[PDB]
Amino acid sequence: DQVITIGKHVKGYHYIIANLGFTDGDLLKIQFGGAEVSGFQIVDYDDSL
Amino acid sequence: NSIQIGGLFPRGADQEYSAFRVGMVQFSTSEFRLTPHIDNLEVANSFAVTNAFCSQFSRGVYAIFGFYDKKSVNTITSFCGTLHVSFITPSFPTDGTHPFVIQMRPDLKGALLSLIEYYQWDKFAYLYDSDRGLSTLQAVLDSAAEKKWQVTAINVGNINNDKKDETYRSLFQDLELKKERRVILDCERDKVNDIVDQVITIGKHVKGYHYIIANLGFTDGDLLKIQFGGAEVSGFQIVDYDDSLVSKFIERWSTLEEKEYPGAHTATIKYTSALTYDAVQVMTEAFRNLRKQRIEISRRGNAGDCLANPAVPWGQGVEIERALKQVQVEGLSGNIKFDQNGKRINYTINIMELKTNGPRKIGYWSEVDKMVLTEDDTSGLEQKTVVVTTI
Amino acid sequence: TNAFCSQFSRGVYAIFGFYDKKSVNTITSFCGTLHVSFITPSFPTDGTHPFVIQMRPDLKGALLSLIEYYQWDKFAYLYDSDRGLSTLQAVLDSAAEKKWQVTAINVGNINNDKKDETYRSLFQDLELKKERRVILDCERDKVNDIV
Repeated sequence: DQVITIGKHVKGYHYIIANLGFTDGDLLKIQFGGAEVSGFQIVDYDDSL
Repeated sequence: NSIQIGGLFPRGADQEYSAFRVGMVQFSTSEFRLTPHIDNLEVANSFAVTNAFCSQFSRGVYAIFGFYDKKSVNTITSFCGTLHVSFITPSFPTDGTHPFVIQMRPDLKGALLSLIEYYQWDKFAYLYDSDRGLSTLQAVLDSAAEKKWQVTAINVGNINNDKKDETYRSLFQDLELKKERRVILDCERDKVNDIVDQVITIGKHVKGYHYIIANLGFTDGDLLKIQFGGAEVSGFQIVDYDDSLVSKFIERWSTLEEKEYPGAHTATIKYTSALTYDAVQVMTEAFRNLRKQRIEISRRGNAGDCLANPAVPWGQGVEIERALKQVQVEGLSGNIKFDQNGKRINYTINIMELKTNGPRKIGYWSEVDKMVLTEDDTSGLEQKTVVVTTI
Repeated sequence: TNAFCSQFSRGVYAIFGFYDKKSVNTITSFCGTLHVSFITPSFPTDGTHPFVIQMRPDLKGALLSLIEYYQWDKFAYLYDSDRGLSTLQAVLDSAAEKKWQVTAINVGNINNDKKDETYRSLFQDLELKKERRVILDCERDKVNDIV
């Protein structure tokens, strides 16, 4: 929220949310703008189990 | 005797109806009582405005306060031009010379034409909502020719509330192509918070962009969100809180409970509501001038019907409109003075600017002078060009 | 408003008639409520309105397609106010997508005694750019004044 409110989610910045729950927080807010985030996921929803 | 008036209020103008009844209880005098008959409707329905204005014209009123839209300004300025009933309103100033309509919301046309000169803009977008005339857009395309401007206007008020996020993200990507680093947002509050949410969510509030929220209520929406980042917004303010008449009001306004005055327990008033307090000051001064110079008037025995065949004039309305135009009160907006048409003359509109500390007034605009800089020759009296001791 | 109620009081089945840019909200709100299905040759309304039947078809689709036909990117647009600004909103939104250089000018607020003075001030501002493609969106009496 703070790198949005100061406007550091434009192109050029790059992030890594080094959690195992990349899609557990609100990444819809930073989803546009140009800041290429990355992450790590253990619960892959493309599975039968 | 008490004085019967009419109130045309929307179903959703909460703070304005509070600031109507605040001016009712404060400006009241034992000589005469400005007792209203309040009707609620939407101003997007000419069927409703007609059925209300005829019901008020039937129920013996001597003036009517109310709001209007694009959808009802022509219902009003034909009715009050016809039945000679004067009308006092805070809505957008009509494009014409209409009789029996008193505009409390001044103008920003030459003021917005003044500000663009002050930044020396030449190439800039212009997002507009329909919502109130289009008379700003016509004025800034008239002047865009002879001042060498490249306006890219976009109608933005057609957007429904479910395809909101998709279109604005589609919208600024177009202006991103043309390297549009300047916008104007000729909107109202409920839209200009949505557009500053979307230029945040796509990250166009960095350094380089420049904005103008061309409302008279610059500090009525949430500018805390865009307050950082580098996008130097600007605006226009009529309710300058650095004043004695305002700060005394903000005392008793902030103390009102939001049960008998809903949306009043706050420290900032909307400029729609602030003029609603200002307009009751205007009637009560003019209706005092009615009984002062011995112009004592009766309504009728029946007041007829609005759709009479023919619907007749009444000469005592000629006195009331002329009384409402001679008003020299001082209100929340400042100097309330009208010309012979009901529009504001000799008024002051404060050019703001948003800085990291907050809203920071760096000028004012008046009808007579110009866009006038108030003080601060240089930001902290700096820059002093230099003295070069050369040969 | 007054003549609408007299015909509803006389019991009409439907109403033919004209409206302007001013009385358009007066008609379309009445017939949308009282179901007095309104037939008109006046200009089509901005949006959807029930019980209004609009015999003047449109102009926007052909006025855009004619512009792309002549390969246009730089031109003027002289408009009157009286039919609304529905057409002006169309070619100004499309100027964003297609990189046109519209130079729209309001001209319909000019009265008879200030015609020749301001019309010279009108076409002077064209010579600041030397624009030679003009769209004269007016009506018959006004387009004769321009031609």
